[PDB]
Amino acid sequence: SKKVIVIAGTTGVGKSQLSIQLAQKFNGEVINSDSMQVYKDIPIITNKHPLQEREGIPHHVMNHVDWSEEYYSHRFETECMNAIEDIHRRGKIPIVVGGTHYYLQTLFNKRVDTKSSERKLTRKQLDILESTDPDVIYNTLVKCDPDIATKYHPNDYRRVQRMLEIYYKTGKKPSETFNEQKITLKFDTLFLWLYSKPEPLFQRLDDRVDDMLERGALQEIKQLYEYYSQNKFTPEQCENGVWQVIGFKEFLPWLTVKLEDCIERMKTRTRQYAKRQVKWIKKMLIPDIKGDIYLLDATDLSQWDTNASQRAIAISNDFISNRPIKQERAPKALEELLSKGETTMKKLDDWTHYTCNVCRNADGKNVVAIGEKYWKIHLGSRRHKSNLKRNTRQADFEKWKI
Amino acid sequence: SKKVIVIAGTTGVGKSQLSIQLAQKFNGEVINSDSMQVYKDIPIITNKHPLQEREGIPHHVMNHVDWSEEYYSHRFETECMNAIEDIHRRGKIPIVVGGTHYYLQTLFNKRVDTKSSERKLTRKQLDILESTDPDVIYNTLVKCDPDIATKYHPNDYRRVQRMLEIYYKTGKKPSETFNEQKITLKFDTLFLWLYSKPEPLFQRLDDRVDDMLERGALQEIKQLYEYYSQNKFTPEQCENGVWQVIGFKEFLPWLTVKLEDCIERMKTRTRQYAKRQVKWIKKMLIPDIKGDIYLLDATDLSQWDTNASQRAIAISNDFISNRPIKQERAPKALEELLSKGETTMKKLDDWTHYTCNVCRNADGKNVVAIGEKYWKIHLGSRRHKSNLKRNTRQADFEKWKI
RNA sequence: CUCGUAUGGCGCAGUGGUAGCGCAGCAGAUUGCAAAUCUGUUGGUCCUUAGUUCGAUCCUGAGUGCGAG
RNA sequence: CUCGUAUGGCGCAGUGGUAGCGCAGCAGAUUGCAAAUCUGUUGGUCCUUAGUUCGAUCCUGAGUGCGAG
Ligand SMILES: [Mg+2]
Ligand SMILES: [Mg+2]
Ligand SMILES: [Mg+2]
Ligand SMILES: [Mg+2]
Ligand SMILES: [Mg+2]
Ligand SMILES: [Mg+2]
Ligand SMILES: [Mg+2]
Ligand SMILES: [Mg+2]
Ligand SMILES: [Mg+2]
Ligand SMILES: [Mg+2]
Ligand SMILES: [Mg+2]
Ligand SMILES: [Mg+2]
Ligand SMILES: [Mg+2]
Ligand SMILES: [Mg+2]
Ligand SMILES: [Mg+2]
Ligand SMILES: [Mg+2]
Ligand SMILES: [Zn+2]
Ligand SMILES: [Zn+2]
Repeated sequence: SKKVIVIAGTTGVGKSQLSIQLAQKFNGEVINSDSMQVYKDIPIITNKHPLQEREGIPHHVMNHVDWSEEYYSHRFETECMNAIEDIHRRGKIPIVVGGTHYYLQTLFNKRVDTKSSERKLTRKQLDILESTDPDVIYNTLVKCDPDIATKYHPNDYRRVQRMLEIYYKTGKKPSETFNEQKITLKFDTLFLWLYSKPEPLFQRLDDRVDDMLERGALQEIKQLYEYYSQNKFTPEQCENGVWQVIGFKEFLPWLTVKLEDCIERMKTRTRQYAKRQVKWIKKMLIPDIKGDIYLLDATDLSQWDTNASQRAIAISNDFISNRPIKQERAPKALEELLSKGETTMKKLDDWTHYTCNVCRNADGKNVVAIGEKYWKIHLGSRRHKSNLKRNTRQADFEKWKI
Repeated sequence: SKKVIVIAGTTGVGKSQLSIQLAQKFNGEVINSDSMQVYKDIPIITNKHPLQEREGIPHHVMNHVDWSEEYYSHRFETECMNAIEDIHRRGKIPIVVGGTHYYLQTLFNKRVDTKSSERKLTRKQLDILESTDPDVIYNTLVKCDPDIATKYHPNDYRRVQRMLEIYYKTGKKPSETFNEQKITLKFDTLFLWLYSKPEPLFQRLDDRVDDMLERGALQEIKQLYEYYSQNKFTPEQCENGVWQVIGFKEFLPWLTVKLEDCIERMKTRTRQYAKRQVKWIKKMLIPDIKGDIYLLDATDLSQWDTNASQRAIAISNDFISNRPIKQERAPKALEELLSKGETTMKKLDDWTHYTCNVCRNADGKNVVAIGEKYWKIHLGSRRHKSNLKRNTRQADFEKWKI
């Protein structure tokens, strides 16, 4: 049927260069899936692929959202799906490339629809949703559909809220809506993952940042600060829209000698981002597509043309020709990455909650662990031990007095 | 979503015993997928699972077709699909077990519908279909949609015919009908493959046959011969319906001291059957479901409870609980079976035809090879060589005669 | 004791110029027959020996093996 | 050759009764914010050392160490 090629991986692994080669080599167009590249201008820090390097290959859902807007999942779903459709009926093959792998879920119906399902929210319902109180919204969720509630932590405000929002707008338990989902890949998709050993990557990513603040990144940081300022924006705003970008909020303190510190902080966010991406690919993406993915070793850039270019053009050539793939799926070196051990094995599968009546966080609430495995980690952490000692010694004083 | 469990493998590997355990252990019913077990009575040779061993677990699409009928793919598709539906709405989980893995295709839309698409066949069209002439029907196919025709051998009458039949009844090129197919797994399916090393299996299968002609198989062979006779049936009939069974046509010569020979012939068909099943599972089934299958080592029956029962009950437990599977998917020992090398690598992917103008079969037609790889095998076979020598030596009598 | 036959794993063809086929084995295919069907292909130097002959798997002798009298 | 002064990977505190805070690091979560967000956690027993005291990282005397006339 209608094919679709997706390229996953961290940054600094040639995700773009490959997206193009395939585009020219197989008559396709690119669809961006980076939650930050969808914003206007600000290319250097948002790391966009320079036009004079796109060989005139079309690109969709990229650089068109105004800084005043807030991009999100569903928005991408309607936009991405449109590009796919269009590109198909035009006899071309879509090549979705991005860093926000979370969005890829759209390619296999992994989301709930609360748009078409309209419903006036009750004064009572809203008062609970938009409530300022902490666990008031959580206790409500536990009340109606405790199945889904036992899958989140009481502090996961963003999500606990979302869940309830669904229970209301759809009048159907979210937990049930899931046990009924298909989660089957739409269209015939081919997943290509460009990977590189952590160490070599980190080195590259570090330098990539160094000379990145030379090619004129600072000017973009200033520009963002311009819009940031003259708009009475507080640092709290760095949780929505283009303000989440890695390359701005890191220099906010410098923008009120110490600039060299905001850089290190940026380099760090970058590494963390890369690490989380791989974690997602191994524990979220792969498990979902049942491990139907092909790795491409991009550790030693020196090579690439062989380990990435050829290898991918090969797999893709067979894919497009609506045929089975004979490729190994993962080069001897990266074999373990596709192992159950490095993937579905790590997923949490025990959601029973536990509460330590002796441990409590700064927010006042008591420590609650999820999953027996982790409940024990806590019961053995220095945190718990220490608290357990002050408690005993305290309860002991009287034992002596008496 | 609605789950479905399938059990594949050769015979004599406990396919049934497992189908039951899972049925009791997970609230399910069995669906038979054996092209021969769907016939009435004749249990011993068709190897049906004795009732007093089904723990009262329901079974569908099994033992209900009258010897006068001819079961087939689509028939199974409508019947199997019905049992699935019914079993589902009743809160149960279907467990399809069978030896005819070819039928499993139904679980992932791998077929063409020429029923609902009615159309009066033209006198001209039919005259060509029901034609007695050899390659008359083939040349026609090559004319209308040569793409699909280059995928079959001119002697594959059964299939070349079917292909044309589709071109007519659907007025749409079959080749195109395929490039548009989805071939996506319907429902959420779990494939369990019960495998056993060839040697030990064969030993078991041989004895299984020995004492099989003791438990009263002969009486069934006689019964079949009864219906066979008093019906003016020729041995040619052993290409349709229950007459294809392995355990009858092998004794036809004995039914016109030499009986002991029909047995060996039977044991042989049995082995071949087992070997072809695995070839199918490795080159046909697996490649189609993208290798999403779990192996269960049943070589040493002595164990089984551990390698088969537990292992499967474990995977199944996680599967049913709508969760990701942490199981290894393949025991260290059988690992290579799921390798690309033992699967999609073996598939034919070069369909260009070749004709040896010097080699010809008894039917008079010339030898035609499919696939460069095989075209060369022919050009190097003793057959070709020998024919090439008589040709030269013969043409050498021309220089001398001139 | 009479007369026969002795060919790749088995069952069989064959010609005076160094041999073919069926089955099994191995392999490819499989979108209404599938426990079925189609397709390709690896194995022999024609029991041993001495002669006849330009030359023998095939002709003659002998030995050995199996075969019916 | 007189002074400061060094405490988990780094940056810094600190009570006589066997230690912290920030960074990082590790880990789990993710179904409209995801380059975000939530959550759980490994790390040194306090420069080396002799004594002072019931006791010591914190009191004292050396030796080590970087810096300081
Ligand atoms: Mg590159
Ligand atoms: Mg703007
Ligand atoms: Mg929200
Ligand atoms: Mg991390
Ligand atoms: Mg058993
Ligand atoms: Mg079959
Ligand atoms: Mg075979
Ligand atoms: Mg031959
Ligand atoms: Mg013989
Ligand atoms: Mg002969
Ligand atoms: Mg043949
Ligand atoms: Mg002579
Ligand atoms: Mg001689
Ligand atoms: Mg932290
Ligand atoms: Mg992310
Ligand atoms: Mg001391
Ligand atoms: Zn605690
Ligand atoms: Zn030839």
